[PDB]
This record gives sequence, C-alpha cells and structure tokens, in this order.
Amino acid sequence: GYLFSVRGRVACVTGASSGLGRRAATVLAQAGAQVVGVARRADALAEWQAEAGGETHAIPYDLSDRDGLEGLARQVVDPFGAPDILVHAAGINTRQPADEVTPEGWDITLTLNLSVPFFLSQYLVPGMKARGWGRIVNFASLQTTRAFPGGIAYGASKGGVAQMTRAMAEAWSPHGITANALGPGFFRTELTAPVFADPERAARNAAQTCIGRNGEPEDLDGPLLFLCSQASAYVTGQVLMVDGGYTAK
Amino acid sequence: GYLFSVRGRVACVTGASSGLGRRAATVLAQAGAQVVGVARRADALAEWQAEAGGETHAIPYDLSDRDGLEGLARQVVDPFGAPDILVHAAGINTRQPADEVTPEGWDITLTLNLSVPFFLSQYLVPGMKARGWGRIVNFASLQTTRAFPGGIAYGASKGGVAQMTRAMAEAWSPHGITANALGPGFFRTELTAPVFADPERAARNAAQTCIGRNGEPEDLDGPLLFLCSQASAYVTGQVLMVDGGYTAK
Amino acid sequence: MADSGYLFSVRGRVACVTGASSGLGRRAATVLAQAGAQVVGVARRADALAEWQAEAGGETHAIPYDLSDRDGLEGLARQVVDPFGAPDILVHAAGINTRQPADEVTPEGWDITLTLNLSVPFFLSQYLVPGMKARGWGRIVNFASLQTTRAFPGGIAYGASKGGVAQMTRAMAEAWSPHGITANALGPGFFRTELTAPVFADPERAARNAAQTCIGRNGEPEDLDGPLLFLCSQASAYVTGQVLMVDGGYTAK
Amino acid sequence: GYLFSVRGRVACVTGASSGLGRRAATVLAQAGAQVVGVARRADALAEWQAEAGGETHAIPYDLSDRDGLEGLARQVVDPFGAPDILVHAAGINTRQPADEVTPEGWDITLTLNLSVPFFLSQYLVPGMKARGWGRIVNFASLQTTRAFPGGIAYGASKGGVAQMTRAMAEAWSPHGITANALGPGFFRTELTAPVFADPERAARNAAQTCIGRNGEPEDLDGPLLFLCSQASAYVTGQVLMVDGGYTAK
Repeated sequence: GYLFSVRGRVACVTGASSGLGRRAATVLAQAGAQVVGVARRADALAEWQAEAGGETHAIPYDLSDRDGLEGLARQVVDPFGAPDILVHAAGINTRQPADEVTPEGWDITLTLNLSVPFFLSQYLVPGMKARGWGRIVNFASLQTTRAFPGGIAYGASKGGVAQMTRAMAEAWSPHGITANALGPGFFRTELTAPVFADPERAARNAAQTCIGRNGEPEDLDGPLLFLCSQASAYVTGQVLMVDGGYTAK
Repeated sequence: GYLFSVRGRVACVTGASSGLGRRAATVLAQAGAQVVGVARRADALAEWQAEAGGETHAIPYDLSDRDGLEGLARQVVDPFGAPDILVHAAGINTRQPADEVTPEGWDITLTLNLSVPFFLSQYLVPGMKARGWGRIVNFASLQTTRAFPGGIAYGASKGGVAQMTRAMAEAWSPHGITANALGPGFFRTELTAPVFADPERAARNAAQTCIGRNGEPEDLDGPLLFLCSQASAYVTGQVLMVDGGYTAK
Repeated sequence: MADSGYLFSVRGRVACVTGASSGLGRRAATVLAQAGAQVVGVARRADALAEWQAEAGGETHAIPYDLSDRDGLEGLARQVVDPFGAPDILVHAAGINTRQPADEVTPEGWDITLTLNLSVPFFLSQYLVPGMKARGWGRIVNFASLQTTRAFPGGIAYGASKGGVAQMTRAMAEAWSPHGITANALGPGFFRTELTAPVFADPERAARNAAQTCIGRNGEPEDLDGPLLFLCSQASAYVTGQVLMVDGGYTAK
Repeated sequence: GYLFSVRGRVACVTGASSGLGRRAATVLAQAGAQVVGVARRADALAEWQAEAGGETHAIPYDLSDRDGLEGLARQVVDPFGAPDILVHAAGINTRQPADEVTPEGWDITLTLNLSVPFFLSQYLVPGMKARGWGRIVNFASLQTTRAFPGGIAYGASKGGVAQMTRAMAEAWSPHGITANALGPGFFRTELTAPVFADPERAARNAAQTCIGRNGEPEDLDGPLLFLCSQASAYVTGQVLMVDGGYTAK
C-alpha cells in the first residue's frame, strides 16, 4: 500500500487550472504531495488551490512562452524545492482539419503538446538526478494511434509524445527517473467540448469502449498515482491507456 | 490508498508454486485477499502457503488436463466462494526452435499459455458477472511483440494472449470485469533459466532495458495490485509492460 | 514495363496456396497463376478446386485435402512438391471464424480455429521450408486480420489465433530469414468472403464498416493483388516479419 | 501484371540530392515518372540529374524555410504540371542527447521532419484532389518506435510522422489520395554515419535484423514503387518497415 504513496514528494503539474490537469493536481495534493500547479490564469489557479486542500502553490505562466521556460522552472523549485514528480497535462487541440491548418495552429499545437513537455523536463531533471529518483507523466491520447476529425496537428503532437516518452526513458531512466504517458480516452474537458456537446457523438464514443461509457474524472486517479509512486519503479517508456477499452476494439 | 486494496476479494492464481505466479499469489495474500493457488505439485504449494501467510488454499492440478478444467473451477470456488480476481501465471516455454518444433511441444505451449487461460476464465466469469465486478490478469511477454531464439510456439501463444485479452474485455467488460495483461521483461524464474544461466546473456538483456537492470520479484507487486483493484476500473484490454523500458529501445 | 517492374515478378516460381477454393485464397491463387507462377491450390473440395483451375488459367494443380487433419500434413507437403517441384512461395489463406462469443465458445470451436488458423500454417511451413533453404530464397505469406489488434463481436478464438499469427510471422522471420526466406502477413480489412457473411449480409453493418475506413469503402477482390505480389517477389527482399494491412485505413482511425 | 507502374506520373521528391531521397528520385525517374527533385544544393541536384537519366527537374531550395513553401509548391508544379506522387525524404538527425538538446536543434528537427512534410503536402494535395488520385510517401524510422542514443528530437519527430501519416489518410484518402510511410532500418546514408563509421556498431545493428544484414540502396526500390502505384490503392495510413526484420526482434 506504501507502494502507492506520494506523501512527502514534490510535484509540478502543468495545466492545473482545468480538465485532467486540475484533477491530477488535486489528487496529488489530497494524497499528500506538495503540489506546484501551473496554468495561464491566476484566478483559475486560485479556485484550484481552494478545492485542492493539502499544500499547494500556484504559478501563473503562459506555457506558449518557451523563451521563459527556464525562468518558470526556477519558479517551480522555489516553494517546496526540486520536484520529484512532473505531470505534463497542459495541452491544446485547435481542431483544424488538414486543409484548414494554419501555420499558427500547427505551431501552437507542437509547442504546447510536445516542445514544452520536453524543455520543462530538461530543466527539471537535474534535481531528480541528484536524488536518484523521479516520475515524469506525459499525456498521450487516442490520437497517438487513431486519427479523428480535425485532429491532424494534435495527433502529430501526440504520436510525438509517445516516442518522446520512450526517448525520455532511454536518456533518464538509468538515473532513477521513469517516464511514461497516460493515455486518457474521452473525458469531459475543455479539449473535448465537440465530442460531448453532441449527445449522439458522445454515445457513439461511449459505445466504442469495451465498458460502454466515457471517462469520469475519478478514473484517472489510480493510474496517475500508480505512475507517480514506487509501484511503478520498473515501468518506464510505456503508454498506459485509460480508455475503458476503446483501443481494444 | 483504498483505491489499491484487494482486502476482502477472492483471487485464484495459476502457477502459484513458483516464479511470478508464486510472487503474485503471495502479494495478494499479504495484501488481504483470500488466495486459491493452483499448480502441479502439492509440496511446492505447501511451501508457498507457508511463505504467504494470510488466508490461502492450495489445489494441486495439472493444467495440461483441459477436460478437467470445469471440475477444477468448482474446486476453486469452494474454499472462499467465487473469485473476484483471476491471475493466469501458469505457463511454459519448450524453447524449441522452429525447425525442431514437435507437435507435442507446440500443442503443450498453446494449451497452457493460451487455451487454459481462456477456458478457466470462461468457467469463472459467471460469479464475477453476478457481482458486477471482476479482474482478469493474463501474462503477456516481450515475445508478444519480439521473437527470441527458441521462441516460436511461445511467441505464437503470447501474441495470442494479447489479442485474447482485448477480446476478453470486449466480451466481459460491459459486465464490470476488466481484462488486462501484465508483460514482464526478464525476471529470474523457471522459464528464463538460459537467459540467466549465461551471465553475458543476462547482462546484454539488462543493458537492453532503459533502467539497465533485469527484473526483481518485487517489481511486479505494484503493477499487479494496480490491475487487481479499483484503481484500474477504466483500464481494460491493455498490455502493461513491466520491463524497465526494454520495449522502449 | 520499366526494368524495376520485374522486381514484382512471380514468373517461373512455384507457389502453394491454401484455401484456394474460395475467398481470398482463391483470388491469391488465381493472381499468382495469371502472373505466371505455377500454383498448387489446396482446399477441401475437389469440385471447387476444379472451378478454380478453370477460372485461373495458367499452370496449376489441385490438391483436395482437409486441413483440419494435422496428422496428414507431412503427406500433404509431399503431394505439394510433386507437380512442379518445391514451392518458392507459400500462402496460408485457409482459415475459419466460428463466430462464437466468449460465453458460448465450445472446446471444438476453439480448437478448430487454432488448428486451421495458427497450427496448420506453422507445420505446413515447417515441412516446406527445406526446399526454400536449399535454393536460398523463399516467401511466406500469412493472413493477419483486423482482429490481430481489434476485438469484434464473436471474435475471441479468431482474435486469439490472429494475434498469434502476427507473432508467429515475426518468429518465422527470426528463424528463417537468415536463409533467404522472408515471412510476412497480409492483413485484409473487410472483403466479401465466406468468413464475413454477417458483416456484409446486414447492409447497415457493411456501411458502418466501410465508413470506418479512411477511403470510405470495403475491400474488392482486386485490392489484394498488388500487396500479394509485392510480398511474393524480389521487391520485398528486405521486408520480413511485418504485418501489411490492406484495409483502406481502417486501422488508422 | 503491371499494377506497379509509375509511367506517366509526376513525382516530387524532397531530399533528392543524397541518401534515400536520391535513391527514390532516381528509381522513380528510371521507372518513367517525371521527377521534380528538391534539395539545398544546385550542384548535388545536378549530379543527381546526370546519374538518374529519365525526365527530371531540379529545384534548389532550403526546406528549413517554411515561409517560402507555398512558393516552392508553385515551382514544383511548373515543369511537368501538378505532382501525382509526393515523397518526403528530406530529414535531419542532430543526434543531440536529451541533456544537450538545444532549442535550435529541437526546432530544426521538427521543422524538417514533421512540419515541412505537412505543409508541402497541404499545398500540393489540391492538384491530386482535382484528378481523384494521389500518393504521399512519408519517411518513418526505427525511431518511430524505439529510442536510440542521441535520438530524442528525431524520435519525437518520427513518432509524429507516423500519426501524421494516419491523419493524412483520414483527411485525404476519401479523395483518392493515399498516405503511407516507409520505415527504413539502417541503410548507408548521411543520417547514419556514426552507426556505419564504427564497424562493430554496424555489425551489431546488422545482427539485430532477422536477415542479418543492413540495408542497401536497391532494397528501397520495390517498397517505394509499391507505395507510389495502383498496387497500393487499398493501403493507406500504414507504416511499412523496410528493415530486414529489425522490428520483429
């Protein structure tokens, strides 16, 4: 049971003001990790801190600013020290189908979904190396493997994430840092507004799973804590789909 | 914490007299499940029961006898009631290269590794359906995806296990039964004796992982309990590799 | 034809195709015979085999044999080599789907699916590989499925077998490709055959499956020709241990 | 039994001055396609043209310049009319290990290996759509799936490529355009000089394949022509590994 603890660890979670990142940041805080939540909007982070309890700190930062990311990383280590756990839950889907992709929509998708996870990890790994222990949790997608309408830049980024996660393990796992990717199926969030707003679409997606339902926020708590804890010490370089068996059918 | 509990559950573990099945059976028992361990040898099962503590029951049975499996299933329900968790860890690798495969070595490999998991599952799922809750844990392999010397029947069986696991989810997960496969990399057991007996070979395999070491028995505890608990309710039809990132390189 | 077109030649090769009386096996056997291979077709029924030989043209030979008979496979292999000499190309197109859902699977329906779809491909290949090794050249083509990776209703024994096939194909390559023999699996999507009668018989089903592909249609027989000949020729010399999906992009969505 | 013809087609091949791109452009020229070859250096493009024979046109262009891509596309259509076949063989591997990745090295790899193929496709697909027929050939890698030393940006890009190819099929294959990726193993080129320069490394990689050898230029011809012809009309969204079975072990 100790096996699954994150008590006394330090975590940084990006995308912590909404969606699955907010859930992850709250789970980790309620499980006793000290949590640094990063997202654009101070007011949304303050509501997060109010719900989350435990011991947290908020940092408003626009993760589309890559030049500033090394300064963010210094901010991240200030409240509680170097993080042991890093969760890259910030992300975007512009939903531009191929013929309508703009340079701007392509670029913001690769920046936020792929490049920012890489560099923020690069900046934060030294502290983990020093302790000989770290957990990196990237966010893969059904669109790591299956192309959906409007998804082309998103799936490019998310096929990138999976290989990036393997490459993170190849570089950093000899030093005690594991890197894996949670692959949520369809959960009600900001990214999935069209999939859920049309109920016929939502129900088709539910029927595509083996269980027969879409995801609820609580469905990610277990797999998150597993990937953030001693339980997963020999699991690295893997994508763990949390999708009710969508990918089995 | 409670998310990862197996207290009050009943598990059946095949292959419980040695190797990874014995580890799984012990972990489950120490974690508060009632465990029914199935293996060929009574004396080996009795040593298991002695190591394990908790509440367990041993059933000596030669799982190559498929005609008898329905009777085995009735034996398995008798000590503690119908199992909630089933772990198919019994297996064989005859190590016959393709040109030397015999009908008998082929057939015993398919029987033990593929057909027995299916039928014992078939017999034991009714009790899970009645409760609307179940966990099936199959054993996949690096040879689900990568062909090793002497491996052809083994890999046929383990490729089959991966797809069988997705098919178990498609059949059974509407009823609250999840089916997943643990994919150990190289752990010191009965099946892996040549991989370990030559140290140069053992070290090449260790170097193929991201972490740089082969598996130890404790490395499977976390992933097992995750796959046997509430924590993985929305995880079904998946193969979860516990291989130190062997498959990432 | 460009000189490189001759990379895809099967002229003067010997092929054995199982399942040659119907479905995709029959198309594969006919394509190879029309492309100038000498083709040994294996199937249960002498009469359906005769219809095949009539359609095919070229140079062919029929062998009626019940591939559920593993005992007799070594004697099949002797029969296969008799008309044209040892085959250079082996195509394992015989297969079954009993469509029994998990709760209704019988020992017999599980068993016949593993026999025909997995064990027979293995043993027949084992018996015919020596001839290929003697020449330093061979092509094995197995049949994978959408159900190599995605579980469909009634599919559980079939999927077990087809996930098996994929790994078995990797293992055939690991054992035999040092000797000049490549082994790959074609993965057809949904094509109109014996095995897919329920998928097609309900038009709404057929259309949902067409819409699941990227192109928007189910398979037609001729769609298998190119991929088959590629996997049976010099063109694929450095392609081994692979599953080649011919599914209109079903598996991309 | 022609099916595999490219006679009469127009092809655009990027990276046509060296390596596998140069092989592809020559193969397609010698098979009777009119070929537009795109690469940085006029003089190396001119040697190519001399070597190739057939009917060709060279366009010197720095593919790191995304701003000018729409203009390149106009140049590409000028000599022979709109291309039917597009082969994205230009690529880079900076070989920076994770801890030493620079923003510039990461950016150039995503640009050349992922963003350029998307945009140049986007600009050239209209011509294909008008005819109801096209073929797009991307370049995947062993690092689509397996992380090698120095590979992290490359691998990010190439996992991106494979999803991008699936998403290209989803967008464009209803209009007669197929999109697939060739996945070469290890062939003697600019990208792979350290793998080949050290003979012990070269031999280890050869031994990792099923056949037991590295690739030769001619090994790409058949798989290329298959992906560029009528033969592959019902093959779309696929990665076709041309690796001697590296990925089977």
